[PDB]
Amino acid sequence: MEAVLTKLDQEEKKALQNFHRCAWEETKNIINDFLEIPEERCTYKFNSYTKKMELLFTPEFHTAWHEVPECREFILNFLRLISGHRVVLKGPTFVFTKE
Amino acid sequence: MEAVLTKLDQEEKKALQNFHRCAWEETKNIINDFLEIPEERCTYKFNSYTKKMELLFTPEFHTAWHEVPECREFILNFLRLISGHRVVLKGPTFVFTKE
Amino acid sequence: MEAVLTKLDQEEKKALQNFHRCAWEETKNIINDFLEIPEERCTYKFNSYTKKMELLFTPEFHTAWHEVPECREFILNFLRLISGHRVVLKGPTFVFTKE
Amino acid sequence: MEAVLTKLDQEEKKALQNFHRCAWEETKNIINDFLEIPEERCTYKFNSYTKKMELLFTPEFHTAWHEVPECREFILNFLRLISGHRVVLKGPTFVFTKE
Repeated sequence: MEAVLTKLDQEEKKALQNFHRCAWEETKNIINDFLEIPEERCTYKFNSYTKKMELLFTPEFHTAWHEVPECREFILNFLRLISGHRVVLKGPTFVFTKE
Repeated sequence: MEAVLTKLDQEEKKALQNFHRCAWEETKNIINDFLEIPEERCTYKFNSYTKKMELLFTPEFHTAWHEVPECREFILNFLRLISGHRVVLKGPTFVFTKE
Repeated sequence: MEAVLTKLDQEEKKALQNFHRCAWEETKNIINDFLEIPEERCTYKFNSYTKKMELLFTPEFHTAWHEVPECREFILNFLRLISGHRVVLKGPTFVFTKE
Repeated sequence: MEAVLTKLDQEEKKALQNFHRCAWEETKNIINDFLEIPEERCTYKFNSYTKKMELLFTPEFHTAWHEVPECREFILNFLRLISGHRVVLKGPTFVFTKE
């Protein structure tokens, strides 16, 4: 009984630590890919309703970075800062639309 | 990053220019087909609810002319002007109903 | 005349890019140091007024990460998330106080 | 990370325990010195503004007893009780003024 609850506590600590570590690794990889080599990972899609084409950035990993509000908010805000364009996250894609 | 964003801006300029050029070519073809040789392009359908026949004009191209509000508005207005009938655009068809 | 202003614009783009790149590198190094090897970088100081021991984390670099509101906010929020304590940034130090 | 935080928790417990132990030892020594042998430790200073002289008690230790509100309050209250005079703590000195 108490062994199972102790294992729950230990595994919750371990899983939360691993989840935050994976989220940090994912945001690290996302921003590093955008800053260094985004050409092999990004495409361009023309939204005709807004009569403009947007940069579709599809990061390789999606497991944990969007589940953490802080990591996702930082990713969006820093992509907006470094790029200067309006960045909106939809599903697994970052949409860069020139402002 | 900056190289990819500059490529995005250049591609947006080029794609917007190409999209407007294609829209102009499409409206040119639509109105030229209506003015010169519409007989092989349009059919006649009797709407029994309004108990009147309407001319169904089916332009060959639909890629860009309807996505530009100005080109579509001009097409409708000029078809109304030159034909004199009530022109309503539904889907890919122009419905000419005698007024 | 215009050559100097063109140089100003080009150098402003370059310096903003370099500043944001340095800020990202600094936050990367800060969080990596905290997650992997903080023991040789952080100390412990007992605040007697609050009668509690706080972790004094002194990141190696301070050039750009704190000047960017987004990077600093993300650093503080993510340190609070991963550590679970209360993290306050004063000067060059992160103070971790147990909650 | 987690090792450093566990060390923080353990060292906070140890430092709080040591701080309270030192405060208790200091109040013990202060009150024992006042009760048993205060002549070698106390002086007399004539405040002419209040036209009276006060007993200046300068305890040997000052590290922790004044930082604990409970220990300081007890020291002041018990010195007032055992002495019967108005006891005011200023800096490192107890001022005994006859009431």
